[PDB]
Amino acid sequence: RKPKTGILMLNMGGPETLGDVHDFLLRLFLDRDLMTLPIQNKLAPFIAKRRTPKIQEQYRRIGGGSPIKIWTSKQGEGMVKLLDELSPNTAPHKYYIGFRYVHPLTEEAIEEMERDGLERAIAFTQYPQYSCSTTGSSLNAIYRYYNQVGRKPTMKWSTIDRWPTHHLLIQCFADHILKELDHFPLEKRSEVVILFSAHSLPMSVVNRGDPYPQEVSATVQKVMERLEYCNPYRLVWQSKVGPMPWLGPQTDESIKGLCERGRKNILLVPIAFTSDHIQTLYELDIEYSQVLAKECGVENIRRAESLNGNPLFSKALADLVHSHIQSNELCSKQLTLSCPLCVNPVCRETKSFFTSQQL
Amino acid sequence: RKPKTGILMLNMGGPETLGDVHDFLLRLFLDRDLMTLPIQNKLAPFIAKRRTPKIQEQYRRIGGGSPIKIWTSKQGEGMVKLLDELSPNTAPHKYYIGFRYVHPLTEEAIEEMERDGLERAIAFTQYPQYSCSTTGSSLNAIYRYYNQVGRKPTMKWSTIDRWPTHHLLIQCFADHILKELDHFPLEKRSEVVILFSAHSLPMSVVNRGDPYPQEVSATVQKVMERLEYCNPYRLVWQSKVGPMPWLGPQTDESIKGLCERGRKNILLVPIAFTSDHIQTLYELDIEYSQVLAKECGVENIRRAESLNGNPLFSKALADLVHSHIQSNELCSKQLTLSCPLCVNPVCRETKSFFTSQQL
Ligand code: HEM
Ligand code: HEM
Ligand SMILES: C[C@H](CCC(=O)O)[C@H]1CC[C@H]2[C@@H]3[C@H](O)C[C@@H]4C[C@H](O)CC[C@]4(C)[C@H]3C[C@H](O)[C@]12C
Ligand SMILES: C[C@H](CCC(=O)O)[C@H]1CC[C@H]2[C@@H]3[C@H](O)C[C@@H]4C[C@H](O)CC[C@]4(C)[C@H]3C[C@H](O)[C@]12C
Ligand SMILES: C[C@H](CCC(=O)O)[C@H]1CC[C@H]2[C@@H]3[C@H](O)C[C@@H]4C[C@H](O)CC[C@]4(C)[C@H]3C[C@H](O)[C@]12C
Ligand SMILES: C[C@H](CCC(=O)O)[C@H]1CC[C@H]2[C@@H]3[C@H](O)C[C@@H]4C[C@H](O)CC[C@]4(C)[C@H]3C[C@H](O)[C@]12C
Ligand SMILES: C[C@H](CCC(=O)O)[C@H]1CC[C@H]2[C@@H]3[C@H](O)C[C@@H]4C[C@H](O)CC[C@]4(C)[C@H]3C[C@H](O)[C@]12C
Ligand code: FES
Ligand code: FES
Ligand SMILES: [Cl-]
Repeated sequence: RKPKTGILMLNMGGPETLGDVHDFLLRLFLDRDLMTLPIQNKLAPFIAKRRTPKIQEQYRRIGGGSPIKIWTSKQGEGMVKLLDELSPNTAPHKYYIGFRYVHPLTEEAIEEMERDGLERAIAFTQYPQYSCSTTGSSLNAIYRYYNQVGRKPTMKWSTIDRWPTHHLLIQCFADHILKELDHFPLEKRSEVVILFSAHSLPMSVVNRGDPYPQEVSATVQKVMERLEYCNPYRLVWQSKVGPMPWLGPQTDESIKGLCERGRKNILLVPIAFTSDHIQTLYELDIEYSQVLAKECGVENIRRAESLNGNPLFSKALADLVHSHIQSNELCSKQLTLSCPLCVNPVCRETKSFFTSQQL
Repeated sequence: RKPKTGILMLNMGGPETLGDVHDFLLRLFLDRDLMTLPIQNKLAPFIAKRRTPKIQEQYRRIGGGSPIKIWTSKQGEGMVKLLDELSPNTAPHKYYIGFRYVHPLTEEAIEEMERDGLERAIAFTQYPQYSCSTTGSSLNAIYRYYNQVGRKPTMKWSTIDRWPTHHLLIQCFADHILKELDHFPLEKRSEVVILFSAHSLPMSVVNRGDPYPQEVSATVQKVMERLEYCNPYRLVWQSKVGPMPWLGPQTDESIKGLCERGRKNILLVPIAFTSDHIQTLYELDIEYSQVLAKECGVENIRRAESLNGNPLFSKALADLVHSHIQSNELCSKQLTLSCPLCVNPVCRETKSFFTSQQL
């Protein structure tokens, strides 16, 4: 018995039922690593209470919550079995789930990993493409936790901090696309537009030099290479409400514009968040989707299945943890470089934490 | 002997001497592909006159003009010699240059192509990454030339409309970066930040769905992957014009940003225009580069050589022309899809011109 290697699976998490929405949002609007608001401690609870009902309504439209915990566990369980065979010298592997905004929280998972007396811990982001708002907040949590608790790790840390072009991730995307194309009529299959859709960033975050848009773009091109460019594609970005500029084209405006220009068959691909999540206006709202079919004659909008829903995804995850171990790296080279216009002093602390680890 | 296969090398061109600046600009501000303004016929010749001295001054700072013609013709001469040997069956290949804004203008080269009575013509964009402002405007000039002159083509047209990840383009970038890294002190080499720098696009063009940022990003990933991620990198965007929002991070602000955060060694890479072109503020203005070395202590900012240049670039060009011929495609799949929010009626006209060619 006793676990020697721990794999901390990091992700923002998601409310498992609609009652969880308030506290998910509370911890989100309190995240300094995500966004800076004046008097943040006092605004958060309020914004969180004002938006709980719209976000419960959105989660109701998709089954009443997020499956991310159950899917992450099961991928975790499957990654372990494969690792136990793959890397016998790192021996009993154990996965922990570290969500940023919901239980099991990142800090909770860190405590438990210490109590378990692990030999090595691996901060394994579940976001293939790095943004400071996602992977960087989760890594910043791991450092803000030793700095809060006043103590030093009792295990050796490393991080798998991005994997935007990992060959089995790319093969899972291409498989899910092929499968979904098979649901359009055969005579039409040729004309289906592949719209890769990733969550957008505000332009001020893009302009400070966030690495995310470039890495999402790289995953897109690998996928299309693997598909031998069989259909035409675009990368668009699911933006939102507020009147701050975000990186576009926006998913909803692109769908409408595509339909206005004669493209009636559209395949949406969630290229940057591997679990089920809130869907778009044309997927959800029937008067919109009605206006659209009547004005432009939309024939089919389909969304490809989430990866974190697969099997061979486990094989992707284990294969990464295993190359990471073979390679003896502490973090990717990219993590050694802070954004050109970074204004968050913890970023640099989190970087030295990882690059300075024993081993 | 007597030419059967014409290769029209398309590019914006550049003023060969400061004398040429005015007319370069005039034709640029009159390009309705590219940009629309009110009273365009009347506004352009003005804007052209107003900006001419600024732009003469910029070209003075880089040797007194653009060497694109000589470099393009020399690359063309070398693509032709290898094409003749690679594909005997497409016979006497001949290269034409078709610049958008300076002689030999694209319509001029189409006329001469028509008189040479070629069998097949290949619109071969010299921009590896597609934007509707660059490659699209050039393809659009070809269609608007036949619609101008109210006649149908006398040869079979096809297009190489983008090549952002061509394996030899990628190998030239990588070789050029390695050679420039060799110019930094051995002790510092691993600290050098690679800043890929591509010309920016205005946000309203990004938000209508231009393919360019995603393709430039794909080229960047392929290069760093060939270099095995030896240094850290970012993709930033240069040479923004006017006060509208353009896609950032800005190259200038990123260089300043990086130095105020301790990165003293910076290798800039022209990732998206293969010829010498106007350089950035920190490379040109000394009172700025002075403030910067005094306040942040910059050690070395260097810029990799243009693909220009190299002879394995001619090999890249020949190989692409030769794969195109072997493949029998008329255009890429991506070209059959207009931007989601395209508002240019000619775009669709240009697509079906290419997709509809005999053979
Ligand atoms: C600084 C950049 C970002 C900001 C400011 C931001 C903002 C927000 C906010 C405010 C919410 C809570 C829901 C709401 O009030 O509407 C949210 C939820 C969410 N964000 Fe972001 N976000 C950012 C980046 C990202 C990125 C890069 C990703 C994906 C890789 C992402 C994925 C999500 C997901 C999955 C949710 C849960 C709700 C849903 O399923 O759509 N976000 N975000
Ligand atoms: C719609 C998007 C674009 C607009 C509106 C635009 C605007 C301009 C303008 C106005 C000029 C003349 C110089 C001046 O007056 O300052 C110029 C020059 C130039 N543009 Fe663009 N540009 C765009 C996109 C691009 C792209 C995608 C490239 C890609 C490689 C590019 C490459 C150049 C080059 C090489 C010059 C010559 C001056 C120099 O060397 O920088 N441009 N552009
Ligand atoms: C005003 C400022 C804009 C950027 C900034 O100030 O940092 C923003 C950032 C978050 C904003 C608050 C949040 O945007 C939520 C509120 C939305 C209201 O309709 C506008 C005010 C509102 C209470 C905002 C007040 C003010 O506009 C804040 C605090
Ligand atoms: C969308 C979100 C909350 C919902 C809303 O009020 O629209 C609002 C409130 C807080 C806002 C963010 C915060 O004010 C902090 C950031 C400030 C930057 O100048 C723009 C992006 C930035 C990240 C904001 C963008 C956007 O308007 C946010 C994220
Ligand atoms: C470390 C080793 C060095 C020799 C090589 O490049 O093959 C190579 C082989 C596989 C390479 C890795 C893979 O290409 C995938 C990863 C890509 C990430 O963005 C950086 C680290 C990343 C993990 C790579 C780093 C490193 O250069 C690796 C591990
Ligand atoms: C905003 C407006 C056009 C509307 C649009 O296309 O978005 C812009 C586009 C280019 C502008 C013109 C050009 O920038 C050249 C001139 C610059 C001067 O500072 C003002 C007048 C001037 C003659 C501009 C007037 C006006 O601002 C124009 C015509
Ligand atoms: C850079 C130049 C400024 C010239 C001057 O002020 O002397 C201006 C003149 C015409 C402008 C363009 C045109 O107005 C058309 C476009 C309108 C969009 O809202 C911004 C980008 C857009 C493509 C403009 C970018 C830029 O401001 C241009 C190119
Ligand atoms: S905001 Fe990107 S490194 Fe800090
Ligand atoms: S502007 Fe992109 S296709 Fe017309
Ligand atoms: Cl043809």
